[PDB]
Amino acid sequence: TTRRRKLLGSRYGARLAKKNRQQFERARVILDCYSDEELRPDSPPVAVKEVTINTLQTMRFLFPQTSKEHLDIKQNIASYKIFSLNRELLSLLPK
Amino acid sequence: VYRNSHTKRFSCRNSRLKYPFEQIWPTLQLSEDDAAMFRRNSRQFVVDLSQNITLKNKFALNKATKIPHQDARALIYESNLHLDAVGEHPRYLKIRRVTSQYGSKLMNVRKLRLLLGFKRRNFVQKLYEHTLLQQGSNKSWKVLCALEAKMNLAVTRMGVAEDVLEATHDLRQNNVTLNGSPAQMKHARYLEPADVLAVSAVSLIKQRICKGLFEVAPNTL
Amino acid sequence: NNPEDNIAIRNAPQKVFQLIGDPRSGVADDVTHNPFGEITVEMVWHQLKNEVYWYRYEFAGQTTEQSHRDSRLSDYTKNLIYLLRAKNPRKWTIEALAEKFHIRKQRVLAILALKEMEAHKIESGKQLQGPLSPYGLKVRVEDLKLLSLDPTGCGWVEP
Amino acid sequence: TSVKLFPPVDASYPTYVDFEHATRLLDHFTSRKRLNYQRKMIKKRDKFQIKSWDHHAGEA
Amino acid sequence: HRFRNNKFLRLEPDLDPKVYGQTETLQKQVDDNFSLLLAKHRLDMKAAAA
Amino acid sequence: INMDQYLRMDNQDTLELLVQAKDNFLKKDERTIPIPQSVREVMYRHRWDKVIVDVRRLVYRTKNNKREQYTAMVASGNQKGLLGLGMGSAETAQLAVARAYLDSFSNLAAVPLYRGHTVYHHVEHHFQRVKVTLSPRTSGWGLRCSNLFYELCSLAGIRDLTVDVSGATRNKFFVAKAFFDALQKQTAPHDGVEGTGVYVKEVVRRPVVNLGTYRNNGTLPPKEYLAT
Ligand SMILES: [K+]
Ligand SMILES: [Mg+2]
Repeated sequence: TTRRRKLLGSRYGARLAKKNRQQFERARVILDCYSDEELRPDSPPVAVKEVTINTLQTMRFLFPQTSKEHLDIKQNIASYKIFSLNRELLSLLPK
Repeated sequence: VYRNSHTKRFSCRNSRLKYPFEQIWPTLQLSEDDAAMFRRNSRQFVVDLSQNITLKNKFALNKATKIPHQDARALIYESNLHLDAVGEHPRYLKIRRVTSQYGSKLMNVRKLRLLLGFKRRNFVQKLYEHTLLQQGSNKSWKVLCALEAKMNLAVTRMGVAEDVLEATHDLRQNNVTLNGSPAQMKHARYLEPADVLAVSAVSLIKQRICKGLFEVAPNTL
Repeated sequence: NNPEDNIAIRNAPQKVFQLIGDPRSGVADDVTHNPFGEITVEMVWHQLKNEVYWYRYEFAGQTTEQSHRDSRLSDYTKNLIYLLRAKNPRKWTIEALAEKFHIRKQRVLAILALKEMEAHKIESGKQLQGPLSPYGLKVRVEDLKLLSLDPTGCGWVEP
Repeated sequence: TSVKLFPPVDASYPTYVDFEHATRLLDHFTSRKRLNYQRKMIKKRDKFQIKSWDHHAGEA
Repeated sequence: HRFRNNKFLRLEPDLDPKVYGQTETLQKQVDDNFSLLLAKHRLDMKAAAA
Repeated sequence: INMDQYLRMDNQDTLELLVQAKDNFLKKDERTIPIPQSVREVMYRHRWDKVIVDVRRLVYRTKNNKREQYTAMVASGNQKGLLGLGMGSAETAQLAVARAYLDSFSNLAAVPLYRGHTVYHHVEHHFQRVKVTLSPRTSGWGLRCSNLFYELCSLAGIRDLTVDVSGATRNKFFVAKAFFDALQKQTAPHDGVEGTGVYVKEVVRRPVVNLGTYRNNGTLPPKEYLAT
């Protein structure tokens, strides 16, 4: 007497290609899929422009010192983050 | 077999120790009396020194940090009249006989069954036969590799189960997938250097870890 | 590249050439001992509340040191590998990244796969939501510069 | 999610295991019948072969 | 400084994660900072207008 | 129990214990411990192990009753390249073992080994009414021998070998003695190498098995012999 639905699986790449084709193409270039002759796809490689990372540990876990080296790293990340937000805002501010 | 030997408290038996049993489950909660019984295998009293020493201290006295894996047996179970048994007359020193091998050999096979999750002996025998055919020069290391390649033990290494027994139940419930889908022959196969394991019961496993470490989590965020 | 601050240089292959005899009349290789090591075991921990002992087996324990560092790299280092690969795949090959961070090629490729999966979750909106939203960073590959510790002491310069 | 990388080079267990004593006992119960079947199948890994479907007695 | 222990001049204690939750506590901290900025604009407008 | 004191004792430096233990052992008289002082000093450079070989009981009858006498043999050796056999006689089994164990340290001898794990070549020895054979094996292959020889190999440090013993093996003292003598009949590549005028170089050559083993396993020998 289980209410849990049956689980039929599929490879991660298989699901991604149907949900977001752009991400799938980017992953192939990063994961070095164009170096081996046997596994080389026919489609030409796509250039990588933007990536996303998580900086929670680098900001609040990893750099506790008061030296200029640790302060500079945190400030640069904060400054870059604000620039990204401002670019998004400018795209919407105009009437 | 609703025996006491199939419970964690009495799972492992060793006849060469002062207390015959041995504790191998890192998450078992013992009572005060039980802890006292097990502690007798850790502390020993030296007559000439008039002090208590521990097993770790004994290794330091022998200058043992990294030793050949076959030499650790002589340190755990034997005694020396110049380091740890100084002051005892030679007449009362214990020396083993060639007739004690069978008890030791049977005990070690029982350990392999316990680590794998209370497996049957025929299961271990076939595992040994499998390694005889695989490539490699050191027989001892091939056995070790086979144990690691087992799926249920690998799930335990990930850190999502308290012990191997809990990991086995998770496989029967299909809480972990192999290469994107539930595994086939999950109890009999070996994992390869490029296999990918993922949790499908994400909500269940997250609750398990949070509850375990709730008391050791700081009260300041 | 000094042994004091380079564990990798300490853990390097050894060229063994040992002889017994007289080089002017007759010599023979010294085969009276094994200088290549063997499998070792060590006791690592002892829990005093449950009386549990932990033993660690190492294939090459006698010819390596501090092998535990490889699998415990900081999150900052992993993100750096991910960004370098995206910035210039032509120069930052798997071989180059492995040599730079003193790890194996298999580890380099495995790290990239996990970081790529996490990035998709962040973009899709499954992680870093609510109060932790500000910590999801989108980085353009062009706007990235790697500093070096060229000046002796504290201080990182752009070139 | 986890990924395996290569054959292990280190391992830790919450007890001491004597592998030589374990294998010495297990070397007493080995079956030549089971080993021979495993040897034959190692040479017939490829299904798409003519020589994998000859006439023989038993399973292999 | 008279407020030696209350270095940050807080009016209410921080929420306990073990009782209210980690996510709730983090959101409360963000709301507190915005309130301080809003209160600053509040006083200036009232003073300028009246 | 005080857990804090238990933890303190567990994680402590043992230098003070080592000094006290060494001084006590080296200051004991030669009656209780008849080991020479020179041997005692070396006992702190290695790790030692011991095992009982056999215990025999002899009976002598008289007018009224019988006199029982015990004899024992004990083997001891440091893990790598040291082994010795001792014999002791006493009126009780416990005393006979103790005397034999002490006598073993006075009979320590060196055991030649190739790379410290096997023998240089095939050895066949004939101790009186006993025959022992030793066959070298590749590193990591393991030990194939009886239980008694398995214990003896552990003491000396032998890791890969095949041993076969036949003949009148009722007396285990002879069996152990025959094994000890066989190990001392090996020859090394560096014996009198100065008189050869050549360079004796170690080479890598895989050993072969007989034709029957290949046929049964369905495998092939090295291509250097199959060339046709
Ligand atoms: K069983
Ligand atoms: Mg025979």
